Amino acid sequence: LEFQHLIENYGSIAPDALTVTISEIAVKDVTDKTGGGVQVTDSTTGRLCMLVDHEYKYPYVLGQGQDTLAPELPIWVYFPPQYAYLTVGDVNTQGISGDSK
Amino acid sequence: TSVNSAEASTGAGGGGSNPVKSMWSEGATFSANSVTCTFSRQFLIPYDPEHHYKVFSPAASKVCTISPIMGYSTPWRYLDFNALNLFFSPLEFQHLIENYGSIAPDALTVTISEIAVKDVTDKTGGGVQVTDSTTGRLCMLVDHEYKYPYVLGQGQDTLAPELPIWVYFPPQYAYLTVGDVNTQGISGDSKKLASEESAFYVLEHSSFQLLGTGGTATMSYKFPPVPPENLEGCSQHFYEM
Amino acid sequence: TSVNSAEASTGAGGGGSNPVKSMWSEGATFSANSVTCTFSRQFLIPYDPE
Amino acid sequence: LEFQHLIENYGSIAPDALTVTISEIAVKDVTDKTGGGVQVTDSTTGRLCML
Amino acid sequence: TSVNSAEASTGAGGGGSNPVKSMWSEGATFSANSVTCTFSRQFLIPYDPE
Amino acid sequence: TSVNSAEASTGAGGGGSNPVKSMWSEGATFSANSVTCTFSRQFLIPYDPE
Amino acid sequence: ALTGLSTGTSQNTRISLRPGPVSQPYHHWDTDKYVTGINAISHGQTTQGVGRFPNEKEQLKQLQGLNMHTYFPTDQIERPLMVGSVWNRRALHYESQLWSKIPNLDDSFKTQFAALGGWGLHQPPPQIFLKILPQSGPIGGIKSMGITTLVQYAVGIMTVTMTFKLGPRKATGRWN
Amino acid sequence: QIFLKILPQSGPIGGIKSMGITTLVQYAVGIMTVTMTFKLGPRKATGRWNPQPGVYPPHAAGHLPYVLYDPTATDAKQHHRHGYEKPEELWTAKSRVHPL
Amino acid sequence: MPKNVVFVIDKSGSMSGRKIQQTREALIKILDDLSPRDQFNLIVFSTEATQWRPSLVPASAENVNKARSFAAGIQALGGTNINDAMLMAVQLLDSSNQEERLPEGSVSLIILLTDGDPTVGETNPRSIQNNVREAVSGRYSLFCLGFGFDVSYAFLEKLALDNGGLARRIHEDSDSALQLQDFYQEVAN
Repeated sequence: LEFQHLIENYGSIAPDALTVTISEIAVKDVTDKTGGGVQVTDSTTGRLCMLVDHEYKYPYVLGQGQDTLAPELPIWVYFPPQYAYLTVGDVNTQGISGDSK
Repeated sequence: TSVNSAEASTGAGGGGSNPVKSMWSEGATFSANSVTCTFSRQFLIPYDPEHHYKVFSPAASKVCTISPIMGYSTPWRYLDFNALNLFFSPLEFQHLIENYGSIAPDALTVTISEIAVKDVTDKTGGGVQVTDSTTGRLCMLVDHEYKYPYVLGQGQDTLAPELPIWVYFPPQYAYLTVGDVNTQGISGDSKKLASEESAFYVLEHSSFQLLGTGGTATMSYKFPPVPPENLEGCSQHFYEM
Repeated sequence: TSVNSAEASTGAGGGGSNPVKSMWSEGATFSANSVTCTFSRQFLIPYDPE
Repeated sequence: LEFQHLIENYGSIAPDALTVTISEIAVKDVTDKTGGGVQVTDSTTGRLCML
Repeated sequence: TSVNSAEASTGAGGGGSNPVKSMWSEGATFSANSVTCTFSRQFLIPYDPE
Repeated sequence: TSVNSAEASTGAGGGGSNPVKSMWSEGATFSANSVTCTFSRQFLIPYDPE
Repeated sequence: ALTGLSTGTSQNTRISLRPGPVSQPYHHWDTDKYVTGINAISHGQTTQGVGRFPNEKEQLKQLQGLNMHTYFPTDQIERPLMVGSVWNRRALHYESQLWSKIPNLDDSFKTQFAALGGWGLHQPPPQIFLKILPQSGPIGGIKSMGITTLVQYAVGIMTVTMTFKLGPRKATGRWN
Repeated sequence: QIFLKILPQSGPIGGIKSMGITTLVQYAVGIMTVTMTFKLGPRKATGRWNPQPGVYPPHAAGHLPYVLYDPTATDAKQHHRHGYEKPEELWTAKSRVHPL
Repeated sequence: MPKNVVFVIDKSGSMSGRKIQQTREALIKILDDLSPRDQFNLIVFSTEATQWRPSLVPASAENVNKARSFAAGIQALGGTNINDAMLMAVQLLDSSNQEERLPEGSVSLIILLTDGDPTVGETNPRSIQNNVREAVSGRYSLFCLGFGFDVSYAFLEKLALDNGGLARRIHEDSDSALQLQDFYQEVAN
């Protein structure tokens, strides 16, 4: 609906500002449940590490068309992607095979 | 060794302490020109294992409605207290009708208090046991804007319990919407399918409050001016004046 | 003895209380010259054993 | 002892004032103990009604 | 009854909350005349039974 | 399922936090005209069932 | 089948219009007999069973009784709304709903009182929606977990305060 | 980029036998709230006599997009979408037009 | 006739309590009365599908005792993957066509027990009906046991009918172990 309203009522769009808030953090301990399975409890000593890379120190992997986005519906839990990146290196011939790494 | 080794001793789990004071607010306070009626109920909102939105879509084919109905069921509950006898004990209603010539609604306050989001887990020896959650949240959405289809005041069996000793189980929010009647193939039976006019509301797309255990939130509402109900009858026939 | 001895009773673990209020913030607020769009998602970060 | 002291030292007694304090309230959850019986824990959400 | 009766449900123990913020402080900050070097390690001190 | 399914993992009960600082006070401080002697002991008072 | 006042495109495709307009009773003590309307709604039953109804004696007194014929000299139960009409509404009762939303259609006639009782309101008391925020179960090194939610339920106290405006009693001139 | 991980917690070491080194099984949850402001330009003024084209909502392969529907009510063949459907075109704006 | 019998047993978290106990007790007694010429295997399903031997093994004194110990040791595992469970049992019986051609002259029988509807993996019941019949291809009879009233029995009946067998209801009661034995004796010889 809001996108319909945007394109019905405005001549142009540009990005202006962004705020990301992480809230309601729960680091949850897991342990064995009575009768099998596991049970979960909230941890007062568990910590979530948050690193915001304002300096762009770390290889930027966002904006590559990858299947990593937040869920399209608000009823779905985001499972954020594992951070991994590609770097330059030297091509070494794998012995007699002529295959390369 | 075992704590059972002392026969008059019980094990203790060393639970937490919470020296909060809260009120159970109930009763009618009458005045010359108004009464303030308060009732309280404990409510329970059940575990929902899958927060699905569902389309409510019965078939039609003995009296049917003019067309087959269609709607949506949401994972939200809502509060229904739209009955006079919730606000007055039988004594207080007697006092109202004995002492006053008319009544009109004036103002409403709803307070949700003593919220506990309760974790459930398996008990030793079977069954389940319950613990208070510090990270569990009760979502409260108050629709002051009337964004969402209004389903209160339809004579439905959804009211708060008449006695204060009974736990309110608030109804699941579900509503009917317009749509297009589509013939079900050769059968000639009909269903209302969603159409461009069909309003699909996702309450999670709005902002709402997240309330922890021990949380309180309050709604307040003022009634518009309305004609009072006359509590007094007539000693004459108007055609015999 | 057992709590099961009362058939309409459940055991209780006496968990903690946390009377925090937080918002689920969602929706687009349009204006003449801008829109402010907010969405919220629950996220989960898994246990990594190593 | 105090009643002896009262009747030994005073010619009359009348009630004057009363204060009742309820303190150290614990609403205690009960659940099954490992190996049978029950175990008790303090409840942060349990409430004692006082009227 | 059992929480296992719902197959996509887990038991929950209702643990505590602790909204503290702390830093993992690491790195060398160089300057013309000095460097400030910080490292952090998690440490563990074992149970000593006697 | 079980937490034992990961062999290098332990279950965690999510216990509480209490960032209190206290002193173990011990030692004699001598002065020209006096000494202040402090000792500390842990004490235990047993369960008395009756 | 659907009895009573109803509207639709055919006998098979109708909605009930019960209880009908507030300007008419559906139950009263007539002089020697309880009379109940085909359009009556029951606030529960005495045990299916005998219905529980308001005694609309103030409507019966003012020519609005059930089975009131009107004769146009020809015999019919329907009375049109006439210029210079007077009538009584169905009495408020202990178990009546307090309000209903007046549907925000273009126009309406005398919607101040809802047919089921209480007051018609364009902007009624707002709906309060509640749900528990779903909590994810564990994902990670434990095997076969799948996706789960924490079993959680909520309780609390709903406190509702309603103020009513009260009119004074009318002064009584009677001897008796 | 916002990087997140759970701080690893050591399991017990001490007088208990055979413990090895372990980590506490922990996972994290929370709410990511993202607010983005967009600058919006006004619509261009229209000189036309005839209506602008409709700003049609996009079409789904079956039935209608972005509406939860009961797929058993419709002869559409997108039952695998369980009655919530994306349009088969991407929804692009630019329906209204102005001269050069 | 010597027979090749495969048992497919739900181990969802809904089975906890009497149902898992009575099912296990019936399986122990069924295993104890097996004849030395029969071949068998056991498939458990929940969210995950798990097989005791992944192939048909002879009803030797050692194999029957090891199977009874497995039946005693297995625990419940949450959700319900009925499609994988049936396909795994079918795959083990269909091993007779290629790997094990010596038990081809035996009577093949597939028995499935469940207390609930599919909740893990393929949950479209029409797709599951297709998947089972295309795998079995009329080679042997499928007997589906609906334990309790918390299951789509008409789905179980249609599936058994499409595959040369019949379904049977098991009533949640004190005698459920006997009801399972009573049914098995109808098809045991």
